[PDB]
Amino acid sequence: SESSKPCCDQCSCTKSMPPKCRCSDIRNDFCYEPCK
Amino acid sequence: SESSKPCCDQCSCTKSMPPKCRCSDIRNDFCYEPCK
Amino acid sequence: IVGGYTCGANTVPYQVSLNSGYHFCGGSLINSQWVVSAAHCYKSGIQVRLGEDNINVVEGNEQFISASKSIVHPSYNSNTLNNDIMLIKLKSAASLNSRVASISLPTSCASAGTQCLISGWGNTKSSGTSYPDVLKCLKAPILSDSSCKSAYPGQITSNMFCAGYLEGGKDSCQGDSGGPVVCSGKLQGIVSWGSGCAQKNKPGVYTKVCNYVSWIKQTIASN
Amino acid sequence: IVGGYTCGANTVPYQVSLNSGYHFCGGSLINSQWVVSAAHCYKSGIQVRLGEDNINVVEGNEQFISASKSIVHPSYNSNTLNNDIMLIKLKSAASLNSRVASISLPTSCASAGTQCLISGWGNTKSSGTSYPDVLKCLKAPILSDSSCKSAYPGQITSNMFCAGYLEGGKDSCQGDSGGPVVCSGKLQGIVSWGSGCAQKNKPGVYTKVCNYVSWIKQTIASN
Repeated sequence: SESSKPCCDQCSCTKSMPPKCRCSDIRNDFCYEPCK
Repeated sequence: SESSKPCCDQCSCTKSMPPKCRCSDIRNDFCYEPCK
Repeated sequence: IVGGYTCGANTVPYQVSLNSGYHFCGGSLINSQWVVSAAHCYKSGIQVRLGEDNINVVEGNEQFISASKSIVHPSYNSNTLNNDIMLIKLKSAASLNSRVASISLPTSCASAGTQCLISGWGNTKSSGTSYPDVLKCLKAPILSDSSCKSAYPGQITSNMFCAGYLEGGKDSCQGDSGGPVVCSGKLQGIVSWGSGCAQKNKPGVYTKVCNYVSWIKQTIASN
Repeated sequence: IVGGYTCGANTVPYQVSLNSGYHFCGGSLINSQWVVSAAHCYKSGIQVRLGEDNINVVEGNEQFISASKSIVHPSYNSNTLNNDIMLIKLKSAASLNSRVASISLPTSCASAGTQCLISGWGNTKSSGTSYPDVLKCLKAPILSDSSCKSAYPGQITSNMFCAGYLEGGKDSCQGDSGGPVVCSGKLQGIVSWGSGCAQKNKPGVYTKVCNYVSWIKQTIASN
């Protein structure tokens, strides 16, 4: 495990209030949910 | 409602078997889950 | 292909089938030792399948040849699918005939409104799973980057093009990838992505091969 | 800012606070009627706040001026944050002094390894919510696009730059956005994004303003 690997280990947000976050992955908020 | 608006109305996949799908959004598979 | 028609036995001789034990992608014979597919189609121990029509029955014109080498574009972006091009090297040298023929590389980029031919063994229903054993084809023009730009905002890069119908019913689908998009008899696209299959305002996204002819040419000549 | 220090009252006179009823973003006074922020920071009925130190207590050097016009970059990509630049026009004309001073526009792009100053009223803990009322600052160099390219694969576009520590502990954070990244006394960046705050191998992403000086210059001169 690198960067605590993918599975929504790509929630690159903005530094605004509140931010806008986009997940990368492939197959306020976000982040953990999921993996496998 | 346009394109049945966002909320994981951005699951642009590839046409491979099985595809690789990425959601756009901001805040096998994927697609519906969520909205608000 | 969704909304297509059955090409006919070897009506498309450059069409190649990639099998890792099951068909997973299409490809293009650009010459006799080399095949072009999409970079997102890379796997290990790939078998190239030439002179294919019924991909579930040995009909007699087939040439099944395993790859010795596979090269993904150096600037291939799995997050944006930008530079979705891969080159596959056959162990052997295929036999070029009636039904086994290579495709011509582009010398200028086709303009919006040019009719091309798309084809493959991918899904025929925008909805559900229902995979032809036969090779299905489709004719669709090259849309404006302006309208490709409106369909998929912020995803169209300078190395992509939309071909299809903003209307739907006709389009490439899952299993078509890596496959040829030919126009005026030269390969101009590679079945890349889209957002579903034959959905309205969601036309298919292809690889602008015209941007890669030097890379191809170069690479094919050194390996 | 995480891992920073308190600048001091007007140590950063070009620093501006955007309030839509609460501070939500930073900005930069590039002249007296105009402010540069990030395009992702756009809202309606924005109030620009000049000569700010304690953003929760009226200290006396403040100039609160509402925007009359806001212009987002024409090629601003909310999906990739590419071209994250916005220009804000004050209703009035700010009074330029000791503590209220504008920033100089870049004439050449700073190279990797140049030390710059970052600052804002955003979050101080990579973890949790804990918002200073005071203006916090940070000094971090401009990293290689090579290493910015390795941190965030496939997301670094030609209009962005990473400044920071691959190590973490020091970085911009939520509420810092739109804020100045200054280096050698000219504005070179705009606090854009990152993947968390002061996380290892996750340095901050900024807007390469040097790519926008003509747009700015142009625009400021026509509106």
